[PDB]
Amino acid sequence: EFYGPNRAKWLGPYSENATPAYLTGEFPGDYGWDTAGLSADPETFKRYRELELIHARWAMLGALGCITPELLAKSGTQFGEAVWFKAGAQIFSEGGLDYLGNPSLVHAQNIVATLAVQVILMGLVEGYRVNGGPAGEGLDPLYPGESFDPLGLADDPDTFAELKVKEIKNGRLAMFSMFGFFVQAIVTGKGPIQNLDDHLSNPTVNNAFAFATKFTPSA
Amino acid sequence: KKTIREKAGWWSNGGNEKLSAFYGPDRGLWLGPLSGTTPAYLTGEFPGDYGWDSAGLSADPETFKRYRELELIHARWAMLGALGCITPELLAKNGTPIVEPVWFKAGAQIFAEGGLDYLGNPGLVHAQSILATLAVQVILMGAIEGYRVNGGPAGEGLDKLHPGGQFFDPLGLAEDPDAFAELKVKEIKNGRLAMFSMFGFFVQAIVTGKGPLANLDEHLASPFTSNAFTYAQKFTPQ
Amino acid sequence: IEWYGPDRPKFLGPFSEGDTPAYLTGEFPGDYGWDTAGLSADPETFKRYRELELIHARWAMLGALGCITPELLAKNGIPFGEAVWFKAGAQIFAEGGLNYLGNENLIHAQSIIATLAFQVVVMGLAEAYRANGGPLGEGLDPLHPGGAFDPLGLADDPDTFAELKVKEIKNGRLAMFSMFGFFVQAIVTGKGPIQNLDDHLANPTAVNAFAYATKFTPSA
Ligand code: CHL
Ligand code: CHL
Ligand code: CHL
Ligand code: CLA
Ligand SMILES: CC1=C[C@H](O)CC(C)(C)[C@H]1/C=C/C(C)=C/C=C/C(C)=C/C=C/C=C(C)/C=C/C=C(C)/C=C/C1=C(C)C[C@H](O)CC1(C)C
Ligand SMILES: CC1=C[C@H](O)CC(C)(C)[C@H]1/C=C/C(C)=C/C=C/C(C)=C/C=C/C=C(C)/C=C/C=C(C)/C=C/C1=C(C)C[C@H](O)CC1(C)C
Repeated sequence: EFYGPNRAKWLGPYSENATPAYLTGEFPGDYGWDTAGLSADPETFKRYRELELIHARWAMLGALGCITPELLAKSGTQFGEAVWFKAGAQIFSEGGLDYLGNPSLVHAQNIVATLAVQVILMGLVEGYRVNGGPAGEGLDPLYPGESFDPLGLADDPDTFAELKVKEIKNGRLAMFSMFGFFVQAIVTGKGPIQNLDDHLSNPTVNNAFAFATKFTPSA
Repeated sequence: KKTIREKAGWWSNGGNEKLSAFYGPDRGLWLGPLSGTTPAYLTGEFPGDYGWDSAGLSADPETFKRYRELELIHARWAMLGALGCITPELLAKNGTPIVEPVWFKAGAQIFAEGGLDYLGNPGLVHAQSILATLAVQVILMGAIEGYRVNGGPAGEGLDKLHPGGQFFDPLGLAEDPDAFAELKVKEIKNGRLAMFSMFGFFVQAIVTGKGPLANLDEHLASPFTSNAFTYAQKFTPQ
Repeated sequence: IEWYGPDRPKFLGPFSEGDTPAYLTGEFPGDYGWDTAGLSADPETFKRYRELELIHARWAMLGALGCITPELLAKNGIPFGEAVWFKAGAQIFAEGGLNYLGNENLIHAQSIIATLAFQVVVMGLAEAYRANGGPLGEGLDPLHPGGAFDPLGLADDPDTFAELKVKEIKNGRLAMFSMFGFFVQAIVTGKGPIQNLDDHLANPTAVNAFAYATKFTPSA
């Protein structure tokens, strides 16, 4: 499974004609879901694959960077502001942005200098993604290797393709989780592990349907 | 090899490398030297080709020419907007009595007592009803925007984006081939700048609620306290 | 009127002869020549987009019906608690629950989880049979099956089947546009669209949309 014409598909047993003919099983996670036909052209398919994997890895990094201060708030370090949709306000505090609640570790003051250093590093490392650099030169722009794999888990090509489909499946689940974090931050106003604590406190009232009313206009 | 006055560009007759940096494969790109693989369909024969189709929406050439049309029309509309958003505020800071010179509250001027004074003057436009204004707008704009796609009284078989006949190039700036090809990429770069600035006008009106020239004065007075980050706490979900 | 071929009724009329796409011939129902955005250049994107348009159309038709017939039907008789459509989901949380005709002896719907779970389970196989296969037919036209969906059989002659297709897509595009209108004129008024209709019919000059134009201006 997971590659070829007899692979795992998005409808499963009901997925023998709805899958498009141009989604042949060579690329990872090709579950055959192009119901709007946007990746019919091969250049659109390649660019959307690049966008999907980069969005995937940014989403899983964002998922861990959002939930790990919540798990450490469960663990016991207070934080400048554990809540991820209130985490940017640590640099607006009086003590600044302490990293692990440690005032002698980051202690950031200027949000403008943080954005300047952030864009000066990120523009360089995002432009290095396109056309090689100190890490690589002319590799696969989605799977470079040889400088970002110090352990090098890409040795056997069958296990490499297995890790590819595992990565893209964890990535679709990660963008799913980050979209959930986005639309349950705005309707609840509490952190996501805190929403897990509400849903584990009473599972039948602390749902999305407790807050399913608040977005009516009402003049 | 080359003397000092040629490096400054004194002589505008021997400039043939002027279109070499905006057309052809040896042109400037979007990430500069950090953009190696230019998309193979963006060959640089069109104005504004910085090799940027990262989402890949313009791989097909028919979709690409429709997107070029949409880009130039949005560019000219946002250019007219970004000129027509700040100039009521500029003339209010001049001293011309425009009563609500911010662009995001100028539509509500027609619900006032005295209607819509144009330059703050009842001798001007003095339009009262929004209904007849929108009616003559949809009639005039239907006629004009329907003349746009398949021709009309100001040109029939001309180009759909650059007609340039006796009505849309009356001053005659685009008679020369190289001057027209240079002012095409000048037009689309000024239009992309004004599209970005109109998006900035939209987001600045949404999250601040003040004037864009008021935003410019509140950034000129305090740059480090009154940045975009002091309004970053305005959409916190409670 | 022809609705097919090169001389079809187009979306700009006289202004539609230079705009008209070369990939958009007089084949499919409702082709007024409107692809100014350029999103139907390759025919399988056009196939998925025609499928998307017809499914959105056939959903928005019943959406407009389920919008206005509670409000109109409450205007005639049969009173409800929350008769408007966009508070209609809140009747689950009522002390008497959502009822179909309002009377207490029909359904007694207090749970939102059971209804959502049941409709997800049945529409999984329903929309999966819509995608492909199914007991009512597998290899038919996926947009226009017929067979076990036509008890009356109005698709007999290809001419009346074609004109039924074009009036289907025209009623559906009207329903999608009007459902967009329902969506936006719910949120700018907070009041029902039939009640918006009586508010417009009471004062056409000053109880139109432009009375709610200064509503969405940002503060501070
Ligand atoms: C056999 C039954 C079966 C069916 C019917 C489906 C179909 C589905 N699979 Mg699935 N699969 C099935 C089995 C299997 N799948 C997979 C592998 C996968 C993968 C990898 C993926 C899927 C995904 C999906 C979903 C894609 C369609 C969609 O996005 O929903 C469209 C319909 C809705 C969203 C309706 C939602 C229900 C409800 C009405 C919502 C409530 C509405 C709100 C109240 C309205 C909002 C209000 C306002 C404010 C906006 C859908 C649930 C994809 C997915 O998860 O996307 C989300 C996906 O990535 N499947 C395997 C392994 C081989 C299966 C095994 O048999
Ligand atoms: C070599 C360095 C170099 C770098 C790093 C860039 C960078 C860029 N150029 Mg380029 N250029 C570079 C060289 C050159 N450019 C140009 C000429 C142009 C033009 C004409 C254009 C560009 C554009 C771009 C952008 C295209 C990608 C994009 O849209 O990012 C978008 C993503 C980001 C910028 C990152 C996101 C911002 C922020 C850091 C994170 C979010 C912060 C918030 C706090 C988040 C909170 C929000 C919440 C609420 C959701 C990108 C910023 C285009 C542009 O301006 O697009 C905007 C464009 O039109 N360049 C020339 C002349 C030939 C160059 C010569 O070397
Ligand atoms: C010859 C004159 C003629 C004119 C002017 C039009 C006009 C139009 N027809 Mg057409 N038609 C015409 C002939 C005919 N039409 C049709 C049958 C159809 C159909 C079936 C359809 C059209 C549609 C259209 C529209 C397509 C272009 C567009 O999207 O506008 C874009 C520009 C606008 C919409 C601007 C107008 C709105 C307003 C002035 C601006 C609103 C400003 C807001 C305050 C800003 C919003 C606030 C922000 C914050 C959100 C356009 C409005 C399509 C349509 O209805 O799309 C909606 C459509 O489906 N026509 C027939 C029968 C064969 C014709 C016969 O000659
Ligand atoms: C075709 C279906 C349809 C119908 C029957 C109506 C009917 C109505 N709408 Mg709805 N509306 C529709 C589509 C529709 N609209 C669409 C597609 C949109 C999205 C742009 C809206 C957005 C909208 C808002 C935001 C509001 C209304 C309101 C209203 C009511 C007053 C009319 C008004 O203010 O004009 C609004 C009309 C539009 C924005 C465009 C509708 C398209 C029409 C059919 C084309 C114009 C033809 C017209 C007769 C000639 C105008 C001449 C001149 C003024 C230009 C009225 C009951 C208002 C209300 O609730 O009143 C109390 C209100 O607040 N509507
Ligand atoms: C390139 C690329 C590439 C890759 O690959 C992909 C992607 C990313 C997708 C792409 C991108 C894209 C983009 C960026 C877009 C954007 C756009 C815009 C911003 C526009 C504006 C736009 C804008 C606009 C139109 C504007 C306009 C304006 C107007 C009309 C006017 C207005 C006005 C005025 C005068 C003032 C008064 O009081 C009123 C009003 C009326 C208000
Ligand atoms: C053509 C063209 C051309 C060129 O290309 C350009 C462009 C522009 C791109 C294009 C256009 C497009 C468009 C116009 C689109 C639109 C759409 C829509 C609006 C839809 C709606 C749509 C809409 C819809 C679906 C709706 C639906 C609904 C439903 C189902 C449901 C409903 C309901 C009911 C029953 C009742 C309850 O109590 C509530 C509810 C639940 C609510």
